[PDB]
Amino acid sequence: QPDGSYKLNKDVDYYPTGLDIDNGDAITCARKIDINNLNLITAPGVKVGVKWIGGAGCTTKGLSIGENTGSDITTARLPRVGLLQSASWGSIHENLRILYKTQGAVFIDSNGGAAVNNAYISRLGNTNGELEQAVYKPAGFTEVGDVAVTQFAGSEVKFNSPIIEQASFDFVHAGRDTDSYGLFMVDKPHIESSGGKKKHSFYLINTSSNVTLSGVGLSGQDPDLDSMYFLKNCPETARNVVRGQMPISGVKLVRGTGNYPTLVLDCTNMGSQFQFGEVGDIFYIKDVVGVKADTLYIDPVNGNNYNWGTNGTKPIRELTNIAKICQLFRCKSVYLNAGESVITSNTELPMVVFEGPGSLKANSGSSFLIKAGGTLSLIGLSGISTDGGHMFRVSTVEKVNIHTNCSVNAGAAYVVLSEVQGNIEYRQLFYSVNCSKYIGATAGQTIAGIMVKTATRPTGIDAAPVDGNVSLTYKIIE
Amino acid sequence: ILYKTQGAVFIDSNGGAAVNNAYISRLGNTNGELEQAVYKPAGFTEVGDVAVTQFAGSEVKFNSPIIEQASFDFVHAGRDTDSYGLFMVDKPHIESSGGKKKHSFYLINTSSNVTLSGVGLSGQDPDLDSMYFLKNCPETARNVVRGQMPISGVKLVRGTGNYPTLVLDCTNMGSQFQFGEVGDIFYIKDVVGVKADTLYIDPVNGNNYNWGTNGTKPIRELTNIAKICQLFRCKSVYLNAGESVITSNTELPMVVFEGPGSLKANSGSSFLIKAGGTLSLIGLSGISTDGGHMFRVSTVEKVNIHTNCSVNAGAAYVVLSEVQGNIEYRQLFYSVNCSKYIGATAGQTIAGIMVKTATRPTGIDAAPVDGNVSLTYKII
Ligand SMILES: OC[C@H]1O[C@@H](O[C@H]2[C@H](O)[C@@H](O)[C@@H](O)O[C@@H]2CO)[C@H](O)[C@@H](O)[C@H]1O
Ligand SMILES: OC[C@H]1O[C@@H](O[C@H]2[C@H](O)[C@@H](O)[C@@H](O)O[C@@H]2CO)[C@H](O)[C@@H](O)[C@H]1O
Repeated sequence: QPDGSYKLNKDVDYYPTGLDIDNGDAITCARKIDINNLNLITAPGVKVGVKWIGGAGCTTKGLSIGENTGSDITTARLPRVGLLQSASWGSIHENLRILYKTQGAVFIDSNGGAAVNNAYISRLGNTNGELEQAVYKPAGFTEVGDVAVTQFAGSEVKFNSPIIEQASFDFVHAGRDTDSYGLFMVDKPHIESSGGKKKHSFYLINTSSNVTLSGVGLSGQDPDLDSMYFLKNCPETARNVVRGQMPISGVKLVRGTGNYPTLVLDCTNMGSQFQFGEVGDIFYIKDVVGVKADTLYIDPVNGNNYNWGTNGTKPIRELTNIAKICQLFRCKSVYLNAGESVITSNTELPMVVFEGPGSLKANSGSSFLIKAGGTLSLIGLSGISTDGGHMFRVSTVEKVNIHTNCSVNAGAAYVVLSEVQGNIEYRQLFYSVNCSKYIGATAGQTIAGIMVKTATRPTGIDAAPVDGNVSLTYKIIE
Repeated sequence: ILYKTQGAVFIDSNGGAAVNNAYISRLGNTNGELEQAVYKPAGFTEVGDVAVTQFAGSEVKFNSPIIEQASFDFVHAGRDTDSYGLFMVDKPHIESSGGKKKHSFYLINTSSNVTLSGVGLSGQDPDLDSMYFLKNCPETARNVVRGQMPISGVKLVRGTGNYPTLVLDCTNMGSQFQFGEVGDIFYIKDVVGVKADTLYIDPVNGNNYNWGTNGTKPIRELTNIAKICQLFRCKSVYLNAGESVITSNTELPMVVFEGPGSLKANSGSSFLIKAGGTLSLIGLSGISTDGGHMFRVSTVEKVNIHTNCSVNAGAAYVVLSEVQGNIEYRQLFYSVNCSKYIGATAGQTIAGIMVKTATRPTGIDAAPVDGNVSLTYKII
């Protein structure tokens, strides 16, 4: 108080911060408190069940909040917010059971080393759950819908084997504003919801995380907005690591906001997700370990960019991220379904085998980009052409092999343009080829070898197949 | 537990025993660094209080321990006979006032599986303090680190012994490359799911304690650059101004080298090429040797050497193949000097050569390689 004295907090919304405790602004008087099987019910409409504030080292077992009065939640004897906790480092909640209406449990600020084990938190049904407005939450969380567990301001409670039911948002977690401190830790959550109603399971704001999936979960009914994860403004240095087993049924994995990918698949057991689920937004995946697929399928007519693309029955639609996707899952080939797959800006092609009845087209004067060594093969495609730009722009100094066994038309441009001091081998097999020069370079000498085996080629350049910036190692024509 | 010298000590048979949510703290860290552990393995001779000590084959499971104000959070020794006894710590919450600490995990002759929870630190001594200290862990041992590193910079690892055993298993490094230090890179055995595009070198201002993967914290020597690039999948090496030198044969990763620095092999040493791919020196202030052949190739895989800078091997060769090799050498502009561009120690090595510069030893245009090399192409 102003005079210097202290008054017990009676304000319902108040919770002490670590700062408050350091400022002398707050002094906790909560120690040596132990709870075993306490059952707490409230009249409908009561704001908060339990305020676990300043309870460092305090413990709980079988704390049970809320009554399953009946089907209508508006008249059920449970609180809007089950539990609100802060300044409780080292506290332990064993087998906590909460029946809530708006928010299950909220953990804010200092809770270092605190654990919540085998919690069973559930909204009493999901009826109108999507309309509940979170009461205690981080500023970055502006969506409407009930939230089973909310965590922010640097709280890093360990969640072990929680069972979360009937929630719009299973977990909403924000890292500390200043440095993204506060790891989101959930080990094997058992997530379920009637009629598959759900918005997100893990809504992560400015944070890192380590989550192990237990083969249990789902994503909501909205074909566009609902996803297991939503990564909002997670920093470039953050990582949201996913381990374990994906749900049996198809789900949409991730959506987000922000300029940095942070999701990591760490030996994640994908089950049949490639065939029945969706990645959602590939942009947010940072890296993949121990998850491989042989082929990436593209369908410019019937594809869907929400798909993983690694299963033939669920191809993606555009070429934008094909290099990224092949790098992530180590794909050995790309299959182009019938139709023209097109780009309007410079796009990287992975060094793999391209096959299928589709065609590749570079429009708006764009070029396909080769940024890695290896062999790029176009086999039996309906052709590849550009509307004016060079077909392949090489920006790697590593050995590049280009193997075209389909029709090739670069018009007045080159099939290959080396932007560096390159090392390229190009080989055209049958079909046809057209270009002003097969291989060229922007400057300082590029070594190349060439084989052109087709009668349908620009015969006028047989004697001079490459520009002056390219020196030939071999030339097999005629 | 509130203690003065040692919090808890676990010895010999404790199979399947568990210690969950332990809260162990010294009552403050004043003079904590002067405590002498009472019950400890013979291999632990350091001075300082120890929160948890384990040895003689004890393998207690520590789940979410909270450890405070300790010089040493954990001291663990594997069994003397066969290194039996896995050190298991899941999500430790480690803190200490004033950042005072010596080591969090002091591991002797053992393996370990540790998951970090984004909480921790390393001591104030810029040379000796480190999260891990691996003492004589055997070749077959693995000390695996998963989870999130602390937010603030820390020195990750130091050790004694001849075998690297640390493993970064998808470890979330945060901003450690920029604000922290690896400490002693020798002790890292392998890395999974952690990458960096560029390794930075600075022979004048660099510090070998650094990771080297962030431009503001470059390393200093060339000794471990191949190992670092292999570990983190770096695509290039940036040489800050000054001469980066070796005095013993040292391997160079097959990547793009850039920057104003120069490369120099002294004491008759050579740069080693032990992997296929393309080694590119682009725009450097030059590469030269004081007498040894410049690049010694010991791999039979296709090797491309792309030099776009000044090259001077003096009376020696630019490339010497120690095996039956397959090499493509291309010198671009600048200048090149040597007695032969490529040579081989024995039974024929195939090679392709391109030299585009007027400043070269014209006298060997007609015989650019020794007798043990057969040319696939020659563009001069
Ligand atoms: O090169 C820097 C980018 O790396 C991308 O990750 C790659 C990863 O390096 C590679 O090993 C493989 O897993 O493919 C990934 C993506 O295709 C990052 O996603 C990107 O952020 C950059 O850091
Ligand atoms: O070749 C044996 C050595 O491997 C080194 O690890 C390599 C690893 O093989 C490679 O995959 C990548 O991770 O680069 C590492 C560079 O260290 C071990 O460190 C070394 O002890 C040997 O086993």
